[PDB]
Amino acid sequence: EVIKYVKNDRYSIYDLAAEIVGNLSSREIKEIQKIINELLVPNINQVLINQVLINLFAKLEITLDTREITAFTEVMMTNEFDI
Amino acid sequence: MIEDEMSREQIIKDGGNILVTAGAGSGKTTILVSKIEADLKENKTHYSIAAVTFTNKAAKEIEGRLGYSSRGNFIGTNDGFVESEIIRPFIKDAFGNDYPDNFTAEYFDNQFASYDKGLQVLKYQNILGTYSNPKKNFKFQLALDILKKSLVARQYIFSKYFKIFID
Amino acid sequence: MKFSNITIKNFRNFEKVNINLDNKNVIFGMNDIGKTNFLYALRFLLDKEIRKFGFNKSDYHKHDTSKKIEIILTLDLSNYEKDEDTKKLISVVKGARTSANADVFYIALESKYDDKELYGNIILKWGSELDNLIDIPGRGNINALDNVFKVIYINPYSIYNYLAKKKYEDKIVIYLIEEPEISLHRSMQIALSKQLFEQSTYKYFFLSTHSPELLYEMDNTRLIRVHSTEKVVCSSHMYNVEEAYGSVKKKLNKALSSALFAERVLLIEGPSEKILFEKVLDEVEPEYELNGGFLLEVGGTYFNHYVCTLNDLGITHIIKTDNDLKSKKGKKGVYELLGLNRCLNLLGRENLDEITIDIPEDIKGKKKKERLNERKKEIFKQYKNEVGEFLGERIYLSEIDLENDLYSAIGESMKRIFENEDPVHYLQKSKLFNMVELVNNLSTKDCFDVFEHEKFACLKELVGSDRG
Amino acid sequence: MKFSNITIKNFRNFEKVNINLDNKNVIFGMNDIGKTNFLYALRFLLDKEIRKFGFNKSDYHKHDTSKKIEIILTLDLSNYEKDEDTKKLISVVKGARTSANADVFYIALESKYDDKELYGNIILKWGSELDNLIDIPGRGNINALDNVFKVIYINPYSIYNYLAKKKYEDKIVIYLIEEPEISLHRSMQIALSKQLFEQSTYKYFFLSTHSPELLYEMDNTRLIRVHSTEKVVCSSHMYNVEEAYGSVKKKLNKALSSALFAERVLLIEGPSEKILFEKVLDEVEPEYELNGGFLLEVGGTYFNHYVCTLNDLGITHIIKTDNDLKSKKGKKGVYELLGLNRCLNLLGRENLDEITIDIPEDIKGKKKKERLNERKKEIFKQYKNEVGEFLGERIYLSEIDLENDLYSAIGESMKRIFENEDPVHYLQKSKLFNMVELVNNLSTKDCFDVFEHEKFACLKELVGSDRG
Repeated sequence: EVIKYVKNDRYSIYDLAAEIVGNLSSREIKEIQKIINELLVPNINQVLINQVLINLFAKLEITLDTREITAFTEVMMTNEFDI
Repeated sequence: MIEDEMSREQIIKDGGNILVTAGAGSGKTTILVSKIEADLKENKTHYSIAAVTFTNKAAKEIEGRLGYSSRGNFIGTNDGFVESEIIRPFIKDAFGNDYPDNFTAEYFDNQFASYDKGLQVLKYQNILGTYSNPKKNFKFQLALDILKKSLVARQYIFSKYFKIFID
Repeated sequence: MKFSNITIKNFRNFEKVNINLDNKNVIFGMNDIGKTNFLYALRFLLDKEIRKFGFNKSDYHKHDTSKKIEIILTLDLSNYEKDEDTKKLISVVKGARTSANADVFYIALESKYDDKELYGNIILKWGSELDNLIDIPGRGNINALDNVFKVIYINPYSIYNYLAKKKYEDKIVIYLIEEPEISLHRSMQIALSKQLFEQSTYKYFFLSTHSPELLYEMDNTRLIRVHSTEKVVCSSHMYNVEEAYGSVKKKLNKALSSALFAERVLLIEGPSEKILFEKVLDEVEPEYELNGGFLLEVGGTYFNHYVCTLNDLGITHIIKTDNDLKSKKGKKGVYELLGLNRCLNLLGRENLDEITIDIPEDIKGKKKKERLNERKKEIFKQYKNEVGEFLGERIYLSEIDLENDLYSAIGESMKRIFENEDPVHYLQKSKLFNMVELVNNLSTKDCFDVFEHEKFACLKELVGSDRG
Repeated sequence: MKFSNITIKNFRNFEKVNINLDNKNVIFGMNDIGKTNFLYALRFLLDKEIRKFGFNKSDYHKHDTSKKIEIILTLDLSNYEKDEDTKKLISVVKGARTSANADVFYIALESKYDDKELYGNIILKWGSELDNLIDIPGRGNINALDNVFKVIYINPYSIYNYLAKKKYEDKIVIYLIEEPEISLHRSMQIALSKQLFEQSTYKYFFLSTHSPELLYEMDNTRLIRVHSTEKVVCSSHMYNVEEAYGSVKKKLNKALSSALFAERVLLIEGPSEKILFEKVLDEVEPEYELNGGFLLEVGGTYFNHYVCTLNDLGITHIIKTDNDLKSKKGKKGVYELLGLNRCLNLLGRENLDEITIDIPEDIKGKKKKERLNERKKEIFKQYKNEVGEFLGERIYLSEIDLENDLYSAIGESMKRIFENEDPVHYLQKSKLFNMVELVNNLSTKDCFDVFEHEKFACLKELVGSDRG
């Protein structure tokens, strides 16, 4: 959902908000919107690691990564997996 | 005639900023509601006024001498004025959306004494309290910061209220 | 200060209609149900006495009952520091705005059927963002929008002038005038048009008319036209008269007012063309004003006002003209291509250069005429591709003049009824009387040769029968 | 076969009004109370459902109650041996006639107040003599006039066509159409006019209209006009279009229809006169159509139809024209006085003799113009007393042309804005564009010199202010 909101251009923040654990999140979705709006810079080298790190600190379900962060990384590598 | 009637005739027919140095008691509510009634009678526009006191017993006395109106006048204390007209409608605009709207004013257990931890409390646990020193006001400082930081608060508070009555 | 547009997303006969608005809006067209439903949609949005009854089963399209009714109105809210009604909205809206969108406000109405109590509830929302609209607060039978707006519905004038003069300074007043020309003499309709469009008492109104006489002073107004189809499709144009066309504004409006209630308008210059074309259409297609045809008089105003007005509203415009040359002031031997510049202006091009022709003095009574006509001939020859581009539109440019194309359709009949060596020279001496003498003596089957000719396809497009 | 006249001797607002009638009667005017009272008088005479209620106190003039109400209608009854409704009346009238007055029949209604039961009784009489009218016999709630007539009152069309086709062969059918243009698009009003005036289903009707578009095919009709005064005074004219004016009947009616609803009509020839006159009247008297003024286009039809139509109905007509000369067909050097004959025709005179002028060939580009102008000057000089007789009426004849009289009012302003040695010669080359260029550059106080000049008293009579 977060890669579909980032790379499309027009996907709403509430469409991404409609899956996080128990939802009912009002007034606090802009806190994560600022972080992922900082993800809209391309910056393909190394910023995805610490940005996704502070995102998973923000959104909980921590340490479900290491292999999965690389599996997520290889999608936007070369800026497109399938154009 | 004498001083009472000529002061009444001068004060009622004024239109500018007025400063009244009265005595002890003797019906300040009387001259207040007389000037309020005269100002509401002479005005035919959409603007309203705001009467400000400390005790709401004076507020219900003022509206009892006034009567009923649907123009949109505010009668009450300055804490309620700052809370409902500046802080609550524009706290989500002046300091970002992450600051919360719906909040409770409680000044019975709070004795924190800085602005930084004060708006940390207002952001994190959304309680507005009071300063530790008696000669301060966290609420009025926050209202001034909201008014200087938010455009739409200035537009609303200029487009609604015409005269403000301080006692 | 100024309305922007209304989107009707479900109503009695609206599927999804997005009508651009303004102050001083005038709607017209063929079907009256769509116009009265537009006015009823405005009343359901803004009037408390109509909103309190709710919706029935018949207020949904096709009585479908499973679709949400949505009506959205947009304001501009931008022109502050000088305007009074801006404060009148801001003082009641309070904290429903954002500082990023200081301008542009939204008022919306939503409805969904209950299907058990048989009742459609009406819920009102407002806000400065397309989503996250909050509900309008209200204590009992009223809300804040009732404190903002005051709606006056006029259905069968000077009393409302002093009524707005000494009262209604608290609220923004919106008029809905439905058919004010019923049982009114036409002088009173002209006076009502003057009161509506020049006097500043009527600031916002939504007019619906069937009479051309009540649009005689149209300025700074939004012309809205509903079409003749069953499904409501709506066209919109921002009509204002330019300041250069200000000396002759009255006679522009007196022709455009009758032209707006047509479907196929043919634009011609002189009344001789009018006489000839009504004589031809009397015998060929005797009902054409019944079917929506109209003949418009221009008489020297560059075709730019009329075509820009008629194209936005969806009215087909046909132009027939000639390429005449105009002499400049105080300079001998230099001429301007008037017809070619007039036809090239509305596609959007630059005006052509001033063309000089070397003509000796000698005699100029008769020989100067063909000395200008063969120059017009070679001018028409050199611009053949622009003439084809004109024929791509509905612009038809004559080779020389109307009467020379008339001689190329019927020559023997005009020679018979005129008794002259050159009947075209007799036709252009007294243009009014000789054309009347022509059409008095022009019999049947002379009109049909005029109709079925290549240079008179404008009449075929005005009739609009799709034979091919 | 044909109605003759109705005399209303007392009604709600009629003192003593004698209106000549016909089949296909159309009434119009300014006050609606008089027109609806005319239709209610016809309904009280001929409809049973309205006659049965009787009269109240308010159906008498000034509520005077001591005066007898009398309404008399006259028929012709002469056209027998071919007509069917003649037999339809004769078979029921039976022995109420005399053989001396085989033609002309009378139907009358009388009423007198009771002043004790507060009821005005309605008594119907008929007969072929003015006096000795006998009562109409009847058994119960009906009489013989109910068997004769069938009245259809239409108040807000193709159903009545086949309804009269297969039914109502027993009774004479009279229509009363009250304001049929309400909530009708103008194409439907043109179609309704065509149905009313061309199709023979509608034989007798009494129409009342406020729209010019529903009188577009007027022929063999009786035009009835009520005036703007409080006391009802009524004018009447038998309108039919002559067969010589048959090729241009449509454009005649399209102008006369708008001309009928005015009070002061000024008759001019070309659209250049129109442009100049609305430019002048925009600055001098900015409301004139609001007060009852109108500018009429003639364009070469001898002024005889329009003046004869407007004079009988009480509408003031002002004519301004010029004395131009027209060349005959195929003959060099002979000319016809066109403007002088056109002005002399409507007072009623013979057309003037054909006037020849000896002009050598030489050059004819520019000297032929002045060579015709001083001949026009001496023609205007020799007929000075007929020009004064024209000025006794509202006919104004120019010395040469409009533009030469315009130069005699403002010359320096036209010389400034035209930049030429002779501005009049530049004005008559391209009459449409140069007049627009003139009025675009003609400022204020140039219009007031045009207004206050001796040769432009037509505008002063059109405005109609009685300063002197």
